Amino acid sequence: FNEEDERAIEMYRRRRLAEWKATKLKNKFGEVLEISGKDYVQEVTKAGEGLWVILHLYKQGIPLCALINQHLSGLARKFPDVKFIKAISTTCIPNYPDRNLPTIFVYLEGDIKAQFIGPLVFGGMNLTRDELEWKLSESGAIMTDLEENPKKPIEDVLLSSVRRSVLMKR
Amino acid sequence: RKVQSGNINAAKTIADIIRTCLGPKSMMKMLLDPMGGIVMTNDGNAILREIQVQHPAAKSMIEISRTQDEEVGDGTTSVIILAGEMLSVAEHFLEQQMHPTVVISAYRKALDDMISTLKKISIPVDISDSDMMLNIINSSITTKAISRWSSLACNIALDAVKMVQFEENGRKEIDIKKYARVEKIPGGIIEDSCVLRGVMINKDVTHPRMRRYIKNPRIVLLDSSLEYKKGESQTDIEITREEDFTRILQMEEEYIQQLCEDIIQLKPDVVITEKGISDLAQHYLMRANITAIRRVRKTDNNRIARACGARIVSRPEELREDDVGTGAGLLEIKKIGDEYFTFITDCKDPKACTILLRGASKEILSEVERNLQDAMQVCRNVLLDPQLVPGGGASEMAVAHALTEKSKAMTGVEQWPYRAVAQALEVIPRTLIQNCGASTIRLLTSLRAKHTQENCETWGVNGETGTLVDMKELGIWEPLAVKLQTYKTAVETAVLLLRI
Ligand SMILES: Nc1ncnc2c1ncn2[C@@H]1O[C@H](COP(=O)(O)OP(=O)(O)O)[C@@H](O)[C@H]1O
Repeated sequence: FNEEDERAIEMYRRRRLAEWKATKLKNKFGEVLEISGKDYVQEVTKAGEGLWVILHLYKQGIPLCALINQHLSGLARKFPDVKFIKAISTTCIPNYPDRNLPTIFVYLEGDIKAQFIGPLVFGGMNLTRDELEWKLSESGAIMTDLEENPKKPIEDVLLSSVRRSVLMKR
Repeated sequence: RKVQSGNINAAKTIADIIRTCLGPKSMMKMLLDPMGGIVMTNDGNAILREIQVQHPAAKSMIEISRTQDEEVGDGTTSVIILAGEMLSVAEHFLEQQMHPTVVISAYRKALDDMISTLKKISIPVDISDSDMMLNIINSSITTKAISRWSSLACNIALDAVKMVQFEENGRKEIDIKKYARVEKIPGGIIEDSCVLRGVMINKDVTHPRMRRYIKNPRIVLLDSSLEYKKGESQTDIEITREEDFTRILQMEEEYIQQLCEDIIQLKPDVVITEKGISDLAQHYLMRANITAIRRVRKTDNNRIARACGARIVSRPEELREDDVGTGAGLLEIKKIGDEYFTFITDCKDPKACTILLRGASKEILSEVERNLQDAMQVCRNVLLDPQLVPGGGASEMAVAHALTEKSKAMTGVEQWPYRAVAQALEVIPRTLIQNCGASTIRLLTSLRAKHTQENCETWGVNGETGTLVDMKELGIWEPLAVKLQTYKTAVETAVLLLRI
């Protein structure tokens, strides 16, 4: 009949008119970008509110900032709606100790989040990409999959046995 | 020359990282984090996955273990120990006389004849009766675990691994990783656990007014998204021309209704999608009597399309006849959990499956899951090769004795490496005796004498007593594929390491 179909068509008209206020071509990025000068914060911060950035500070000498670049570029190709930056130890923080070299973290507009510091958080010589998506996706930007890093939860025999004994017959 | 003598050290030290974890009685090791934490681990896999090394040979020889464990799922450290023992104290003389190629040539025919000797001895077993398979499985899961409804777990494991079977494509082939899923839900007695002939999904229908309880469904499986906009192709093309917007929204209706009619030209009682569904598509479907389920994962479609009852080729668009017609049972929606559960059950010859079990707490459920996972692995390994070989080190001693007899029979020019391998292959009984806690020399001499006079068809060693007893009354047996794979893998890893 003529009532329900016309009503459906008119909610499509209303919704499509409401969708005429959509985004403003925010998909310019999608590839890896590099900066190396005095371009510290006037570029990363000065952008739209609905962005998703990731910075990186390294030294280019130690063979742990060379493995992470391949993973970061691979994530860059897959996800187009993100911002990725690189720098060499001197854009900000003029003096920086070598104790915690690979520094990767996510700005938000006015409040930084998810600070990753030091080589111990990554492990070392064992960063498969999947752990990198997991760690980055623990706070937003999730694509699929879960529980793909059993290498961190090693089982302790004695404590687990005591817990099982005290819980099973409780 | 010094390259081999340098690379052998890393191999032997990694082999010596874990050596006493074999057998029933085993020790435990401790790792110390840089901050100060302490973890006391027993698995060989956890240790040989945590420590990182430098020399490339050590990295490759660690990776071999995990690569092999990915497929067979039974033996990991035995090949490492055997390769290390063979490498350590066999080839260094032969390098001192500078003849590597002769050593490799001897290795090839040694592998060939030991494989032939292992194939010579075997005992067949029937596969019709399941009681003796249950007994064998129970003997196999005698490994350290908790005996809580073990017989039930073994029975369910046997039933599932027999039901998945093969589809007569490239001869027998059994897969367990992709066509078996475990689901655990709290509440109710533990006896109700059983195997389900169909498949379960955690989602529900998209609109309250569609029918749920159906009899004899006709399922269609379909990918991609029903909705179609393609806005990004044409955006802000003469923004002042809203007539363009009106025309495009008018013409999209023709495409949507054409797709709907093409689908509705058949009788697809149920429609399963993955991306999403719009309002016109669901409205048109609801005009007729169809049910839709939205946004299911890829693996669930893999199970359903795997002849779970709904034999479907999963075609994206413009399907044909006889690719939708399927023989299934009952489709139901339940409220056992907080979320509705879909049941597609009582089908015929379902190649897929879904195993569920019930318990009060979650940790006991995790333990039971681990137990039945191990049982399923063993039962899958058994069915591929229906022949068995005695274990406990008797096979190794028999092979070594036959090799020694052959070496003294033909007495070839390169017999020294042959004998070196022959009496270097016997490291496992020494380790078992050392772990037991008795004298190695006297027991080894007694075993050699028994193999010389009685031929030790089934006589071996006991890991809990330390006395030479016959295994016919003991009941210790192992399959045939694992031993061959281990011996081979050791041979080619040794050859590859020596080739550098
Ligand atoms: N009751 C027993 N008596 C003597 N030897 C045993 C007994 N049970 C197991 N073994 C031997 O101990 C070995 C231990 O195997 P396992 O723990 O799986 O290590 P791997 O994964 O390296 O095979 C097996 O190869 C088996 O031959």
